[PDB]
Amino acid sequence: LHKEPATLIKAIDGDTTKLMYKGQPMTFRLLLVDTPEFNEKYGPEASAFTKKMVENAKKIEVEFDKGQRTDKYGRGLAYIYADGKMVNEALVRQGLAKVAYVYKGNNTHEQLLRKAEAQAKKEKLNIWS
Ligand SMILES: Cc1cn([C@H]2C[C@H](OP(=O)(O)O)[C@@H](COP(=O)(O)O)O2)c(=O)[nH]c1=O
Ligand SMILES: [Ca+2]
Repeated sequence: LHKEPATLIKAIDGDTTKLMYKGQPMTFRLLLVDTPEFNEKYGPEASAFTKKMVENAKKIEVEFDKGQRTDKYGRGLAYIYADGKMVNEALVRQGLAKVAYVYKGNNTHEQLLRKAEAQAKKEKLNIWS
């Protein structure tokens, strides 16, 4: 897997963001995670977490997996990095997301994220409190 550049266009919520990728606007859905919707508990905290992480990064990168790159709604499916740090993993580690939507072929970082979730659960963080 490799990292490609992109720039923030607009925050959306805990697990979606609007980025410019190869010069085109595109909504990205974070692979392998599920944040609560804004209207649910920890939803606002998830949204703020991602918003802040992505907007403070001076460099955003997009990392596609091996499988599908677009979902059925036209969203890009990727791991997103903020100055070298993976947002997908950071959400889980803080208990602001659950590992989820694990499909074969787009699951490279699965174990890495389950490791993060196991530690978040261990600490009773946010969703696991
Ligand atoms: C994360 C992810 C979601 N999806 C689809 C499955 C879900 O379908 P349904 O809409 O039929 O429930 C939806 C969940 O995303 P959200 O959590 O953004 O709603 O997005 C994929 O197809 N692949 C993925 O990798
Ligand atoms: Ca969600």
